[PDB]
Amino acid sequence: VFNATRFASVYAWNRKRISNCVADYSVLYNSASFSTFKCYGVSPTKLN
Amino acid sequence: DLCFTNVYADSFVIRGDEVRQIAPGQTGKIADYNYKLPDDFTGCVIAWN
Repeated sequence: VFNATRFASVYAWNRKRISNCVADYSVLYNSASFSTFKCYGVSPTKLN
Repeated sequence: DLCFTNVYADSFVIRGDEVRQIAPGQTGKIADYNYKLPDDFTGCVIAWN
């Protein structure tokens, strides 16, 4: 999703389904990656 | 007009793009690690180039 080489066009976009897995969001804060990261509906740090 | 008893001024220097993360309730490598403002913070944030 994030590290894919080329995403889908914004005109026709591909919705990826993430289910049955473990989401580790601590890697984002340990290693700085996202330049712009914001959460409208929830808190950025509480996603984990 | 309104004056105060004790005035504390924390002086330091940061990278250009890191000034936006100084404010109450902000999140980032600044507020989280090196320097953090209280969520109830009452004061004035100043910066210049």
